[PDB]
Amino acid sequence: MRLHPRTEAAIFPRMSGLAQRLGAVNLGQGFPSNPPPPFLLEAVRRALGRQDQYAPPAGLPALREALAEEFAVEPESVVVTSGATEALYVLLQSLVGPGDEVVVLEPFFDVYLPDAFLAGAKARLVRLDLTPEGFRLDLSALEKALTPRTRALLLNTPMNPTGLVFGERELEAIARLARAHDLFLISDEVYDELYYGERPRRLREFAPERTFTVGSAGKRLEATGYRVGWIVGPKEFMPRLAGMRQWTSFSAPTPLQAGVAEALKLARREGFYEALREGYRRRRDLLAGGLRAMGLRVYVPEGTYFLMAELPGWDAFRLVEEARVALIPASAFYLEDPPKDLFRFAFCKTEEELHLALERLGRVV
Amino acid sequence: MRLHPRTEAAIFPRMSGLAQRLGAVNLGQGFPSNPPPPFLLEAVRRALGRQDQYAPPAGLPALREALAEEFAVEPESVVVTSGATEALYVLLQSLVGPGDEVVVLEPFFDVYLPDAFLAGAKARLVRLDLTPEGFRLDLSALEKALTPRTRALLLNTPMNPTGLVFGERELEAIARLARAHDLFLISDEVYDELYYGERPRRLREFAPERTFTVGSAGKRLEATGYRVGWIVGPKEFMPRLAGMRQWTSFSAPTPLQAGVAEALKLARREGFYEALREGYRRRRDLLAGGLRAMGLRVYVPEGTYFLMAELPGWDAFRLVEEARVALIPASAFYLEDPPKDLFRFAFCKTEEELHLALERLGRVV
Ligand SMILES: *Cc1c(COP(=O)(O)O)cnc(C)c1O
Ligand SMILES: *Cc1c(COP(=O)(O)O)cnc(C)c1O
Repeated sequence: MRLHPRTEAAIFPRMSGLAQRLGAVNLGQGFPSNPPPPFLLEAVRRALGRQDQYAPPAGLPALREALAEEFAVEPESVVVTSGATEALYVLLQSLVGPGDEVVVLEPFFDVYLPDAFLAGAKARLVRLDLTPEGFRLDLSALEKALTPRTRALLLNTPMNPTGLVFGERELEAIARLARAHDLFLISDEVYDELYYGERPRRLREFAPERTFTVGSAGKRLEATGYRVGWIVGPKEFMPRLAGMRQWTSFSAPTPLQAGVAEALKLARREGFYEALREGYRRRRDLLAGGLRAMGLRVYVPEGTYFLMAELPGWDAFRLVEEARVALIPASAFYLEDPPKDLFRFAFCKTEEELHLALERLGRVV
Repeated sequence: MRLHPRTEAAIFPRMSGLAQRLGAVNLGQGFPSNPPPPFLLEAVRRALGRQDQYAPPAGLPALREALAEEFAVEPESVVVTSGATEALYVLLQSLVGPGDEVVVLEPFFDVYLPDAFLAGAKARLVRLDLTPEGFRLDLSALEKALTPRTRALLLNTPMNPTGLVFGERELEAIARLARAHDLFLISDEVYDELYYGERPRRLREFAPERTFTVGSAGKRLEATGYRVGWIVGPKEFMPRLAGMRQWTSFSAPTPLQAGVAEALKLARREGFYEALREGYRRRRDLLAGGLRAMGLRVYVPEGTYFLMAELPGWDAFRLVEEARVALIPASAFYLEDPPKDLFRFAFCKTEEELHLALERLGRVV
């Protein structure tokens, strides 16, 4: 007896385990070290005992409605998934298969390749250029990766781990290419409210007929363990997506969907997103400023709570052991030939924790 | 542009919608019309604000530990999924694939065939015999369905929709067959605490080396929308299963896992399961007794909150329109040639709702 070979798809947890043993500050964890806002907790608390049974696979009506309002679409174009993780899994399962190719940009988020593989498709990687000015997408490189077998392109903006936010010029180009080649566009926008400059434009604004936008309540409201996410896309494809997620987990947690629906409305009216953005901006500048003071190259992020910097001559292991600071090496985001001495820092930690990390790194340089 | 054909896998919701329009008593819904116990609500309420971020894919340590204690196994043999629905989906994805066959018993629960198809396997159906004494499993029929390509057998006990509870004699036979043919055994035991006779024996007691047992907190604690379930199986296969569910939804809702862990311990010490069993037993007898008084054949269930009965000359549609009572036809649980005039009744409703249903059915006979 043996498991099917597709289970071959089954460093992040390992780095955290090593950090706990050595008592190192963990800047590798990709989630907040604080609780969610009080208005969310109260909304959930209020739903408990009133909405505890199965919600429709497509999602609680109140949540679909609340999301439709924000995206300026009809409720039927919204499907609630068990986290953006499920949204991405179901999207690949529904869009590609054996004989199909999907374009993924490198550095990538960890679920992209596994999801493509589990769907039976082939992932073609297009690497962003690391220029003196920072990360940049080369449109000619993207264009040359397209083949008659390509059916979809997966984009992540604001981007994890680079912190890159694609501008209107690049979004328009991607839209034209998708139209010319009749491709589906999957946009992982879980960090859509975490940006530091001008309000970014969305890919769906340029190619609404073929773009699926993914979001996460966990990444918007500092509640990653709630497992409530969504897909916003063309109405004609949504019923089938709802049908597919029905088999994977049936429906997202009902009381959590209920609380999130209410929290999304209040967050907007109470200016919670602006306060969140400023709180992270302060921490971004604290960390970036501290690293540059040490003479290190830091690629200041336009979004997300991640930042990448170069630490010449270091490897993640020696760092956590000597400096007592855990970081994630660039190798975790590249398939092969990762940039040298590049590391991802997560600044969704307390300022005290960040100051501690800088002091420790400073000692060992 | 078009979705991949596997999306072809994407009457239950339709019957509920028809019932709402006509103001009919809905005995077709497979979930409680009441809230969960207070001790569960309080435990969740207590977890909110303390455990809101990502839990490990395998599950919160406290939940894995609480489950291991009940099943008399080590924590490593437990994996927490986002509902039993996800457990079943991931099990099929991990055990079978193209060129493999899975045996499923008919009448079946709705996710079995779709999960087998989405995994690329072929489902071979073995139909239970409907004898004068009720539903019965013919071992010779099961044995004749095995081929060299068979890799697993899917069992559901207590069984939805029949209410059948497999006895020791049948479990032992299945165990011998699984061993002789080196098959994996998947046992859907979400209703393991809802039985009306002697405490049933578990399949894993007879074939612990090749059996995966599935459970659901939602079906145990009257909280179906919480999406917390589990797989208990041989330690050597669990790491890979945890790896597979990581890609589908990452991890189950953290505060819900926390509350469930506590609730499972209290339920046992406070005799909640016995009280639950008696409460359902009263409703089972109320419904069964009322139907037999009308001269109808009722197959009294040994478990679950479902019961099947025969209503000669009726179809589900005419019933909901004339009697104003919604039921699910046997056709929803069979692939072809479903038994004539057989319907599934769900008695997880208030006694007042059940009395109303009986009065309405009585009028139209
Ligand atoms: C966190 C994250 C996800 C997953 O979101 P969930 O709602 O927690 O499943 C997907 N994509 C990116 C880029 C993320 O950072
Ligand atoms: C309800 C049910 C399930 C699904 O359980 P969840 O925890 O709600 O996903 C699986 N199998 C059977 C027989 C069920 O009745």
